[PDB]
Amino acid sequence: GIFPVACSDGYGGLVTTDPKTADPVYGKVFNPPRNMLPGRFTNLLDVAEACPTFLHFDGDVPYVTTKTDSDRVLAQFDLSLAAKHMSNTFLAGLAQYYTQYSGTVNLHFMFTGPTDAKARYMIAYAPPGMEPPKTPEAAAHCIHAEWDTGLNSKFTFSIPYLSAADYAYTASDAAETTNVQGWVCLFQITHGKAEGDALVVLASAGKDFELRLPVDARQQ
Amino acid sequence: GIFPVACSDGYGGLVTTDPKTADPVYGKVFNPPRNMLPGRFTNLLDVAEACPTFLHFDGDVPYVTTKTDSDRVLAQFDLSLAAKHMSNTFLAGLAQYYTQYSGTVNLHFMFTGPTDAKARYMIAYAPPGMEPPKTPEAAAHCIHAEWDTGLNSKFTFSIPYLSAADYAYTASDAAETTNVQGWVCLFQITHGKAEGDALVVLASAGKDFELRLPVDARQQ
Amino acid sequence: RILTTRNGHTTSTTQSSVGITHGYATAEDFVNGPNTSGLETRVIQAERFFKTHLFDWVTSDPFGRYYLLELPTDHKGVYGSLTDSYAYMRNGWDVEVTAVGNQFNGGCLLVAMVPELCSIEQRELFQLTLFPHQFINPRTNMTAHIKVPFVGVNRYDQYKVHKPWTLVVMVVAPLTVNTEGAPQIKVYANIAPTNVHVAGEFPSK
Amino acid sequence: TTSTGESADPVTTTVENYGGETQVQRRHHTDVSFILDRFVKVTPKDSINVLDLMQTPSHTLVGALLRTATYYFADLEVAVKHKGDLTWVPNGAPVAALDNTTNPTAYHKAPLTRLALPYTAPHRVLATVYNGRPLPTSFNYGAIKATRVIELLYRMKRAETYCPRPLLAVHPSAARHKQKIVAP
Amino acid sequence: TTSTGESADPVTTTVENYGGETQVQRRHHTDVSFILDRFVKVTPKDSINVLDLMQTPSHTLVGALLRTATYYFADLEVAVKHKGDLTWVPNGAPVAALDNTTNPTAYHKAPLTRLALPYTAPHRVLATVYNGRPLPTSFNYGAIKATRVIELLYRMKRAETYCPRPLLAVHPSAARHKQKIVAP
Amino acid sequence: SGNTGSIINNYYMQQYQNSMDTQLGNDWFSKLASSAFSGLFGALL
Amino acid sequence: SGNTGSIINNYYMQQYQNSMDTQLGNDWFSKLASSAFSGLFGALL
Repeated sequence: GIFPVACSDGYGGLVTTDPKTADPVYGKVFNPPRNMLPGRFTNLLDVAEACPTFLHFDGDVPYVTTKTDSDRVLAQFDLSLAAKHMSNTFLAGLAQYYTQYSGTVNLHFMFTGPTDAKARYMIAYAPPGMEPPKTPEAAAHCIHAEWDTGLNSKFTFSIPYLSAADYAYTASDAAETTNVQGWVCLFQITHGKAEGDALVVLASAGKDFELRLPVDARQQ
Repeated sequence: GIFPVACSDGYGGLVTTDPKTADPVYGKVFNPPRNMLPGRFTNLLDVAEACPTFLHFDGDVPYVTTKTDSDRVLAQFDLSLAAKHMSNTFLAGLAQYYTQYSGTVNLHFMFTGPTDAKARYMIAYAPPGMEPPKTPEAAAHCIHAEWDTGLNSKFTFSIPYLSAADYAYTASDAAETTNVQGWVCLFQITHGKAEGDALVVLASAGKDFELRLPVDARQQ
Repeated sequence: RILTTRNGHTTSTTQSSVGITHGYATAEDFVNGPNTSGLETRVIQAERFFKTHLFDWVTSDPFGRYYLLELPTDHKGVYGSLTDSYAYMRNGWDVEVTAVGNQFNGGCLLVAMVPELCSIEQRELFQLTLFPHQFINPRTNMTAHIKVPFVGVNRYDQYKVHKPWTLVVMVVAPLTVNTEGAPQIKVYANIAPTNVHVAGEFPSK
Repeated sequence: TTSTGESADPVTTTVENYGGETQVQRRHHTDVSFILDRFVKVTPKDSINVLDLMQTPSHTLVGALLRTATYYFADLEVAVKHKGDLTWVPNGAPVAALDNTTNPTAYHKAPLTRLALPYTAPHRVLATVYNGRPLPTSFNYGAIKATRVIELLYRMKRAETYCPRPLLAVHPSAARHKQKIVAP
Repeated sequence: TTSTGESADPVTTTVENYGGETQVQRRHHTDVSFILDRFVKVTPKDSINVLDLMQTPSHTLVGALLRTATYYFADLEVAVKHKGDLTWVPNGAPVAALDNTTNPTAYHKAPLTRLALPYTAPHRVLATVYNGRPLPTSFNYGAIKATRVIELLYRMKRAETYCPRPLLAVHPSAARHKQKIVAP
Repeated sequence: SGNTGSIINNYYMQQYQNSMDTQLGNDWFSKLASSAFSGLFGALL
Repeated sequence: SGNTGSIINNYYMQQYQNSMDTQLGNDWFSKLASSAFSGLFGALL
């Protein structure tokens, strides 16, 4: 007698993400050599860390100009990988195909004024629960850090990851208007003959950014 | 030729309790850590032994008051995990999803009178075949045991398991009105200035309770 | 018999305690998780006792009056300021419920620290002895002193939204002022947060 | 066996107090990861419905030994009679996602379609009750959609629970809750 | 962490600057040969259509993590619902070739027909963009024909890419791009 | 170990079968049942 | 290694399964991420 098997029920359907592989039809193909082609990248987060990209501030420009009036806030935005200020950047373009994330997000601030213009800035991180700060004197109780312009232009501050739940979403449902993650505020303390200058910003992945649960959902 | 098998007949149906496991579709998921979360329980009888729960005597209260009249019986009830006196307790709530049981069932009696009130009680176990006893003098030929109130309040007596068949049912069919398991009677011998006091009772699983043949049958 | 407990610079003495009822664990789990990025600190100034009023035991009350409170409650002292000055924080609890009556008042009282709940039906009361509990019996003892660790879904909790624990009392047997007992009992509580951690800072006004 | 009752210390006296001798008591059928692995059936919705382990009824065998544990963690399994091209999004995907074929999609193959999908959620362990009755949005396993879902089943794998909760038996009007039992 | 910004040198300061302590960050779900292996669906043509990896839409998960790499090499897989006797020519065969049965021809067998065909092309590595928009004729994998092709899917195997390219997220009108999320 | 009753290792790998666990750095109610006092509390005769 | 999750070697040979590679004579962007300067650039106090 032949080896008897029992054809199980509810198995074998073509699941779009099955680990199986199909059976070949042609075989015996030797393709041209590709030894050491320049510029190969293996992981999609490796390129996110090594290459930062600009944000999208008011208007279309990626820079903020220095405020000479009584105001002190340059621009504050939500800490979400779907926020408007991060509309068109690699880190927020890649993180729409994944559901959850957990890690740090570096911010690179680069001052592009003349040689005879000086300024001083502050960036602070306000967690959820309280409305964001509106004055630098009321924001000095956060995880802020200040820098001064000079010979070295760029300063990079990496906002931390604080959350009750272990991982956080890369989306914002309409039911949640509270912005569960928080804010990140950027203030300008003072400036000297710095009228109409520019402070271009960038954004890069952190040293321990983690991105998971892939879902390709209606972008292209 | 390929390995020839014979697809057997009458096999492979989706039995609701098959030991097989389905085939995956997503894979590669690392969940958050759960090292040493407080209060994990592995078996459902472990919680039944370590935590007793109250009975349901006449009315809604779980206690019996002291009888000052000529009567001596406080309350006697069937020895069945479906009885009314055990309507709402963990041990009888868990034992409705299983068909049969075999073991001991402890009873914890706790006296809550004043400091100047004294009493003495008896609990006896009457097997099937004879109608239950009605007087303490006629019940002293059972497996009874008496205790006295004092410094230590609680006394725990574990009624034994006696049965011809090796296991016993956790139900009571209408065809069997004989109460095949028996009774458990609780009498009050005497009392001194113990008017209107209270003797709250409890019930816990035994040291060798065994519960088997699971059937989820029409409770929720 | 005699037992003196101390939390911080505050103490308490009871001469009739029947022990401490450790619940759900003896020690706490790991308190430096991967979510907080190590930006967490342990304040020690906020492990002192504080007091509140629950209700008054009386002869009219039959079996099944619970009168439960959910905590962390509002706090005048230090620990009340932390939830106002920090986002996430975690802490165990160390309760002590006292009901001073007399040697001659019959009755019973059950107190248990149960996890998250809003309301309990009358049928579930018969099975309240699954959570960390202790009986207050005026013939013998007058203090409960349960001791539970922090437990929750996620590691650090936002006490402005989720209140995990809830101290629950219950009259198992009615009070009886037979001959010489006190006419009524007034139940108090002596809770004290223990092992408080805190992470994430707020901007003031 | 008199001992102080107001102490919550377990006291399990045995049959050896009056001559008895305890037989051996083996408990395999009452484990917590063996009793939950049994395909409880839930009331299925129309085209789109979510995989939440709490829409199962509260009077079954899996639905009632689950609302006896405050916290629980368990992988999942389903077996649905989809009349179409059932798809499945992970936890947290925008509900418009379950229209694309890149998401894990099983094709029709009579009669059932049995899947074994992992546990994906931010929290380290879910919960039955929650002291905010509505639970949060984060407490689920995912959402499936088909043209017309006909049947649906749940089978928890590797289940492990914490912090028990009360179980309730049916209250009979008579002294004893009598009923029928199978008999030849 | 002030450093010369006009240097294109990566500078990734961490949380340990102000007391922090970086947890461990494991990235398996974001690899380049693990995320592309997922049967993206392409708009199928009539009787005859060519196997070009660029007719897949530019907004899917495979079609959009592919137009982010200038060059790529990957074996292929298909699964088509042919209503007939589907055949497949190699790369460069005269388009009248897909009428003969000697070429690899699969017979009808309900419901699908899953094939795993190699990568055949003169160039050592294909390209998404090309500075000659129309690409050359040489950039393809082959051409299949049947009486009426109904469905078609692409699943790259052993994918490996070079020279990254920009990825774009959807631009929201509001300050934040809100939308629905599955919830019980 | 639940309703798993085959003597052959499953065809698919472990990480694809179910979510791999992660560590940091019945358990308790079974410790409670063993702590149960059972001896006599008084002087037997 | 992609969505390949069987613990049994595929029935067909290697050369028939997929195109065999040829040699002559992530690689680079992962070398870039490790080159990333992260220390402090000034004198800490």
